[PDB]
Amino acid sequence: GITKASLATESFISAASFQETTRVLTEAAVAGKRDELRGLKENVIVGRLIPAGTGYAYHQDRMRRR
Amino acid sequence: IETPITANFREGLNVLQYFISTHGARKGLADTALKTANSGYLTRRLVDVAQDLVVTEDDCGTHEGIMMTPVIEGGDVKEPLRDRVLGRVTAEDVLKPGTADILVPRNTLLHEQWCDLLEENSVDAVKVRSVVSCDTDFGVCAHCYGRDLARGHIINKGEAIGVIAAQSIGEPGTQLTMRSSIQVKNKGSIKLSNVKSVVNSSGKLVITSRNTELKLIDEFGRTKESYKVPYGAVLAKGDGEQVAGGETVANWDPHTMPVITEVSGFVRFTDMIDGQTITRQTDELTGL
Amino acid sequence: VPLDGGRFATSDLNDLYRRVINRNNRLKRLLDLAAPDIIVRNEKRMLQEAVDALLDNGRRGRAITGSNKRPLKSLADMIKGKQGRFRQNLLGKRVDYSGRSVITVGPYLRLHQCGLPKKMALELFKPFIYGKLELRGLATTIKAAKKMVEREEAVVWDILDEVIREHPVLLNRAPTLHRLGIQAFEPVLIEGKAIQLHPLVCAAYNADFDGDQMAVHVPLTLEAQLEARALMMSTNNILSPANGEPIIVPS
Amino acid sequence: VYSYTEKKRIRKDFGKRPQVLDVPYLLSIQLDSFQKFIEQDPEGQYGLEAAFRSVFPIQSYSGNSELQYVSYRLGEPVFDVQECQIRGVTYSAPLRVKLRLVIYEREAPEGTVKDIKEQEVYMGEIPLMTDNGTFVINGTERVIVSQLHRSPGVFFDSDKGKTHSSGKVLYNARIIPYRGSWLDFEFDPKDNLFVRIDRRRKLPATIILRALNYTTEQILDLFFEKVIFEIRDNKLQMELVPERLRGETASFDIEANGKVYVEKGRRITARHIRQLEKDDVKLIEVPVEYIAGKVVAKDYIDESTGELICAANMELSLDLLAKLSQSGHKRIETLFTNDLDHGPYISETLRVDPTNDRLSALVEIYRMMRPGEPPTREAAESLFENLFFSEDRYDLSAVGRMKFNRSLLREEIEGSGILSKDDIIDVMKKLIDIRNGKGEVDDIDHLGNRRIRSVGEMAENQFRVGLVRVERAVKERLSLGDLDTLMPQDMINAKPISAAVKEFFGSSQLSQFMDQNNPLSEITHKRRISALGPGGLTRERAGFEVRDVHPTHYGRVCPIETPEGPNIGLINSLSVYAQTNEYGFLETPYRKVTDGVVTDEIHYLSAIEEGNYVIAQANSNLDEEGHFVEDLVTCRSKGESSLFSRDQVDYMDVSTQQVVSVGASLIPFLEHDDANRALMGANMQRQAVPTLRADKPLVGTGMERAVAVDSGVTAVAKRGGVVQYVDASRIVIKVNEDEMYPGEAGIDIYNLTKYTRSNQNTCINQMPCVSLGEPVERGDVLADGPSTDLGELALGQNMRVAFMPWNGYNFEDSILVSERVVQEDRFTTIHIQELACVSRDTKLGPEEITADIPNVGEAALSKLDESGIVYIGAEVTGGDILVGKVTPKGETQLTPEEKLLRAIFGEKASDVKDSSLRVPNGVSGTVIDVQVFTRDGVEKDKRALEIEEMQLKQAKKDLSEELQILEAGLFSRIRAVLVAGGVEAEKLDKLPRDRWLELGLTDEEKQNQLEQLAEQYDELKHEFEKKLEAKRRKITQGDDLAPGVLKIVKVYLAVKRRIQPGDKMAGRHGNKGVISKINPIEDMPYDENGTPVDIVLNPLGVPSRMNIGQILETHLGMAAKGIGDKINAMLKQQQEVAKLREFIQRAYDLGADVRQKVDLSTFSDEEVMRLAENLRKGMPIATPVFDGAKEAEIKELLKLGDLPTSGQIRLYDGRTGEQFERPVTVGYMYMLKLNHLVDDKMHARSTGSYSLVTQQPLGGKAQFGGQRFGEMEVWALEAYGAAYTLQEMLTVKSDDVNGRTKMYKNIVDGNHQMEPGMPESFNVLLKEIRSLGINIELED
RNA sequence: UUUGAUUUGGUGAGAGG
DNA sequence: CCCTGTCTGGCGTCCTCTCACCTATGATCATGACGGT
DNA sequence: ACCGTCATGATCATATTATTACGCCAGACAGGG
Ligand SMILES: [Zn+2]
Repeated sequence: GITKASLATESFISAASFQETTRVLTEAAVAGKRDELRGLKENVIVGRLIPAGTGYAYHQDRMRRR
Repeated sequence: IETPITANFREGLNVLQYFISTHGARKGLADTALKTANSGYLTRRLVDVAQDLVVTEDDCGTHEGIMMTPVIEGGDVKEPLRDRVLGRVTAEDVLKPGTADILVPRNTLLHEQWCDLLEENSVDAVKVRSVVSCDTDFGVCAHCYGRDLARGHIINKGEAIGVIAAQSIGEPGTQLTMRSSIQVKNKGSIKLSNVKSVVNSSGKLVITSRNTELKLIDEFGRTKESYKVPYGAVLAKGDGEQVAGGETVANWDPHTMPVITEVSGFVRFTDMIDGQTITRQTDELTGL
Repeated sequence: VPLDGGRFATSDLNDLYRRVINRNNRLKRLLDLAAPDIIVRNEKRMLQEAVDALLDNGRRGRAITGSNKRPLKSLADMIKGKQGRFRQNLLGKRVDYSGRSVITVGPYLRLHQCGLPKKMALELFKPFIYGKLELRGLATTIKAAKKMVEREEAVVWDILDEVIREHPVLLNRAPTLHRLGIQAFEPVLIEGKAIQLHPLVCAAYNADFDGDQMAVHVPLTLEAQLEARALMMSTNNILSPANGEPIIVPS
Repeated sequence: VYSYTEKKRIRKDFGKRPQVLDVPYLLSIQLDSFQKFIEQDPEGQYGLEAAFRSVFPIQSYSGNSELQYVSYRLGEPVFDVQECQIRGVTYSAPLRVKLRLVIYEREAPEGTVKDIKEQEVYMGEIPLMTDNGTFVINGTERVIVSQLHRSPGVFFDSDKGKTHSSGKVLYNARIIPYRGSWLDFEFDPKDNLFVRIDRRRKLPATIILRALNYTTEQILDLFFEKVIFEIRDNKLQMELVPERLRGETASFDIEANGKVYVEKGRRITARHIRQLEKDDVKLIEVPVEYIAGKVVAKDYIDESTGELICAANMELSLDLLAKLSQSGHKRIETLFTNDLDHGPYISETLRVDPTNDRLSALVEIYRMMRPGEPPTREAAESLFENLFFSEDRYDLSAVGRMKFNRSLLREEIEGSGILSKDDIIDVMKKLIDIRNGKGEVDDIDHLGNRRIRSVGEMAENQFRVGLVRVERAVKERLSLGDLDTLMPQDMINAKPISAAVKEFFGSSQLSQFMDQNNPLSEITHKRRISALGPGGLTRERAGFEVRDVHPTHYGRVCPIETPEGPNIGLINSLSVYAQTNEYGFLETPYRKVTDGVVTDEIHYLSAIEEGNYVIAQANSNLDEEGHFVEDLVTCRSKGESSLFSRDQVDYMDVSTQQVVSVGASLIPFLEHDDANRALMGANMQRQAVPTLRADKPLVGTGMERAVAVDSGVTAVAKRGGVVQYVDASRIVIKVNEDEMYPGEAGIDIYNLTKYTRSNQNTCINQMPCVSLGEPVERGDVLADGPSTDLGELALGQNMRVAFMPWNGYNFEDSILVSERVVQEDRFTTIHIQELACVSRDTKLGPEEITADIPNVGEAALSKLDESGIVYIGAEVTGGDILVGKVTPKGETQLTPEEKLLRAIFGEKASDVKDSSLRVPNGVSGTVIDVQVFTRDGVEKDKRALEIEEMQLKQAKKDLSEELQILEAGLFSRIRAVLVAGGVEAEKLDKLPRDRWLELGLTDEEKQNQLEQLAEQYDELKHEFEKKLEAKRRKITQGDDLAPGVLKIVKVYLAVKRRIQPGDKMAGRHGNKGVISKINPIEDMPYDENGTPVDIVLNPLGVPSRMNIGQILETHLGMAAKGIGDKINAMLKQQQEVAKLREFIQRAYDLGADVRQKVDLSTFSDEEVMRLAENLRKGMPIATPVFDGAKEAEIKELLKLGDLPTSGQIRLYDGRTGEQFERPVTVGYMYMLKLNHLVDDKMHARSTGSYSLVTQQPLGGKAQFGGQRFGEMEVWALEAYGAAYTLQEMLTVKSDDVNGRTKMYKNIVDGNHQMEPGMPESFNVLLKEIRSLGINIELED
């Protein structure tokens, strides 16, 4: 279901901007999880270009130049 | 309430009629002012499950996609195929309903001109590409989404479709509310699906399958009606037959589950002993 | 920070940290003095409950409180909830170069332009007017320009009509549900104090005129002016994205 | 006959039903409750005496001392209301209490105390109520709002359906005490019976029945009947009453008297019961399988062994029968446990019980209350006697005992406040009866179960909580000191009492700030039935049913006036005629319809007495005697409307206005509006603003005079008489002699309230409306208030409206207004803003208010005087200086020589920086009033001494004029007495006037009266001396103020806001609208007479938003103005009074059987000219709510004027000058300006201040802030492809500080470019997550 | 070895859309 | 040992505007006013 | 009029108790056929 599916994501900021932050931050902390940003709300949190709209060319460029 | 409000607003409502009116209107204001919270929380859950999904390819390179048919509840055909397969790219190439013709090719967007050439040929159902069958890792390819919907063309490489989709489902959350036998209507041809049947002694084709779908196909090829016929019903008609508009074609008794047979012969009571297994209840008002 | 007066309105985290440090100093002194077992068990237990109350208050039995019976807000309550950092300061932010007023009709408009008052226009476009005034050579330092628009002389309105001209603004009705609730217009200056909004566009915003209010936002940089003209302009949103039906239907 | 202000302008009145009970005093809830609270009340209850007699006598911890209670008394307040609102004090009265201390001796607490002491003691300050019904807490006039909560008593609810997911309903029985521990009996799906106390852990219910000292034999004696088995020679025979066998299938062939009655396999019919009870069958025969599961009642013991044969409440087997049969028992008592009739709920409950006696039950109850501690029999007895059975901790009120006896079908409604054994046993009996299928459950929203608290009861409860804290303190101190040496003011202290009552009146959830911008808004905020607050529900949790109008709100709580939004139906408003019962419920009047005739006696029914009887509807036709003219009449029996016969009715409603409230009974034609639009119309009629010259409603309901006079904005005459001196400041009434006291000679002075600030920044003015020499009657208006006119209620103004689409400028709901409206200055409202400036006390020294100010020149300081404060009258702009104040210097550059002060200049050389505190802008105004308050000790400057001399001079002149005016009335009394009995016609005015007593006159009533007037005169002399000394003391003294403030300067700006495109106007039916274009005069659609229409609405709002009442109001307003134009035509031609009398009489008859029936033949040729002087701007018409003016009466009144019958005039155009096709509707609508203006909402920000903890802009308008680019707007920009717009929308424009300074340099240099960086609030997120044990980083 | 204008926090109640 | 009531936690709409209200105390050196010589 | 005594205001660490009245809806837990 949609709230169990958005809280079970491979990106803990996406699952922490949404409902309960305690459960998700302890699960991510004891798992040692890492957030390869790669979505819209991680980049709205961290303050950069959205990887969808005009910023999709910027993220193509950055993903190409690694 | 069994006593209505016989006075309109040009005539005056008296006191009791206005008080019953206030019952009916206070319920509506409470429903909107509490409905809006669930509508907003639904939009939030939807844009946070979507949140990631970006059109990131141009073709996933597949041949799978869902089978768009017109939807029919049992009344007249509710939503036509041109509403469901408008601007969605076909999965395999649609055969023209005559015989084995390449009417449309296998990766064409179906805009209004293609949909009119679909409605002229009375095309049954289209196997079309759906987003849930997209093979793209981490995103949706540009063909399996479909038309842009506010642009005439296909979706561009990049445009966030998860967020516009989540907003478009959750945005009408305010307008939504919060709190015998089969009689045919039109005149056409009969077809049966999921059917295993047998002819009774009288002639009415009874069915030995519970899950039988009774379709009414017209003289053109498209499916215009559909119904669900239970296990053991008295069908007035048969397979592939032509009927008249309004003629009863089905009959059953839902309060009496039929234990009808396939063959004939004599009846024996196997493991039926009166006193422990079955009981003797002679009827009061009839005697049988 | 102190409020208006002579006392300091102290935060809740200072109460939490000050209690943990008071208890920790007491526990160090008791382990200096070699108190018996039950004293240092109560002392370490009060420190455990103090730390557990600092981190996530109220997850243990009934939450501590300073004034008056309301519990005080801990670190996890600075993160979680509707008013944490995610939902209140990182996903949604308060925004400069922005304005807000009551809307009204103005049916003379073309549907790519909206009316915008002169007082709001001179307040939202203060740096562009400063840059324009410094380019002409009328003034010298920045102060002079701020005195000029603080006085509102006769020459800054031509400067304002020369910073408006091809510069879109984002009008936004306050319950934005779908993407047609943020649309970019070109301003036409209004003698008045009310945003004049083209009527057809109202059916997109769900905006009647019974007391509604809208916010204006200014695209500062050049890529944002081009995104307002090429993606978010009101001429570009004539079909609703939920379907194929036109959203600029005459109401 | 009519009162003299009702001969000024007599309102035309339609309406058919002759009234029998007039509208009561609309503020009776507040005033009657608080009069019930504070008054010397004998016989114990109610009031403060209930608290002082329930918490006292405080007896000590066995020290034989006791602090008992005598009486109480409130002294006068030190400050009256006006000085209290000006200065800022509470409006309180000191509560003196006479307490007594007695101290008993040793070995005899029934012996003599050695010493007593009775004395006066100070405790608390309770705030009094003003005559308007409001409190003054800190200079701001506040209202405590009535609460609607659950009635104390038993309550049998049914948890229907939802539990256990199998449809088996539960039943709980919540006993709701007024003060103490709750008690919930309930069931469970195993059909066991479970008690709980205060929502704690759950126990089986009969554990409390053992706690009341019941043995198990007695419990089964109570909760079941008995079945008798007699062992008489054959198969253990049975006593049988066949009523238990109603529908049971027997296991054998029941025969008796040698006759087969019942067959095996069949059930016992009712006629077989009749056979067995007709033949009087007693003993029948049972098999050995019949008592295989019968449950024994009591214990049987064997006499030989002394053991127990079978325990109580146990089923019987073969061996138990074999044991008790051979022990000598012939009688066997069992229980009847049926499927439908009587379940064994008590029996299964006792089988779950582990306890066995009283002690174990008390131990288990003591253990479920306080978990995990050693119980003791004394502690368990003390706890269970202090839960329910003590006068201290448990108290049903009289309301609670009434509901608890009524809902258990008792007789006496009087009982003790504590429970007993019979009470709990009757609760369990009624719960088992409801489970058995007979009797019904009780709904919650039924208004027989919703009590109304008010100001008096809630203040009593908060005062009682203060007293139980102080009895904790007195019990501490009384037995821990030396006696006798102390007095009962050293023990009891006034801090918790005053803290409790000051916290309740100061900040509660029900002591709220009065919405005061309108007389209507006052008088409908004081009448409010809020469901929220302490003890009630909350907005964001509940619910569905409580937000819905129950069928018993009819005539108690208004159905249509409630705030839409998050709390609909919780902020209910009380109706017009609805009183409050003796206990606290709601009651409403009715008319006792005896068998044929509607008797005109009123008779108050409650909410549960209404249900049993049958009530006729309000507007039922009756022919002059009371006989109902139909033979089917619409009535309502038990919450359900129907059609009943002519003479089975028992009550009729009083008047047809009683379902609605006073907010929504000033709406004309209410019966034509759909209920949503009537709701929005009543709410916006509350939200109006007072204009400059309020006019009148042409189409009212006649309810305006009750709302105006019964509020407190007009100056109602106390004693009637003759006016002597009218002025804009004061009004002097000379009291008539047939209304007048013998002593205290008496001519009254009304000091009006001129231009002062309301709470909503409106302008609460009072204008005198009487002439000079004019008679006034008792109970009559003298001075109109805000939004009043001649004693009526004029909220907005009435204007010429036309319904036509006009070129798009009224598209959705907008309004288009001619310039003729703004030229007449007729919506030009007057607002007043209060600006405060304090002189605080900081380091480097105190502040300076003087005008020797740095960094300023002549152009600022020309508008200040020689001491900083702006003049009274100086019309300022936005951003001038009102009060000059200098101290801001901070620490720009640290003083080189530490604290070098005495060197260069005197004190210092302006520190390091200087900037005279200059103010903002956005508002104009005219400074009308300046207050200066000085903390005592501080040097008064020259302007504070100017204000002190000014107020000394004003108060000196005012008290001297009090003495002169009352002395003039006294000398007029002396002249009136000396007309007879030794009259001197020439000798009276030869001597000075102060000696009018020693003239020739014997010992009569007249020399006695002159001696009494000499007593009054010398009293006035010495009283004037002492009061002028006290008033000089009040002006000369300082005032207690904030910690560390020198002086407070308050300045009142008086803005005059006119009208502009963007304001909100609205009618009285829900037709809102932003006024969109202020057209010129010429463009307006005019008609074939010449007059332009003022406002052009939009017709399309009528068929969807179904408010059809505004079009009938428009047509009747045009009829009213047609009559007014014909009066203006017959008066402008200077016609004699005969033709005016003719036409006014024809315009006042005009209808069906109506109530008005006036005649002008008793107005005598001078009042008719003045009545026509008041009717020439239109004729006011009353239209009551549900008994209004029908269509044919509007047509007949439009025929009296020469207007067209259909109401529609053909209208020309202003632009083209050519006719509009299909003639349009014009008329007059009474439209209101609302105070949602547009130069209070408009705001703009380029770059202002920034917040401190997260570097984002501030929020609001007063703080110069930016609009919240919220979360859904971020989603809407993700939904496009706008990526750079969102990046600068949440990095550059908002948060990143180096990013935004780079941005500001780049914008003022022409380079549109952003250097992005990071949000600083994300670094705040890193510090808050990192301040836990969590290690968040940024990789690479 | 001498250039600078800078900052108004939680709680609860009520209204508009 | 697989169903099962029962208990515990965790959600519950966005944007805006106005107003008021904000912990008690228990102990002592040193300043400050009052009375005798 | 000077000297001594009662009174009264600054600075300063000490560390937490006598109400109940939401409605689902998952998720984990002791109980028992
Ligand atoms: Zn795909």
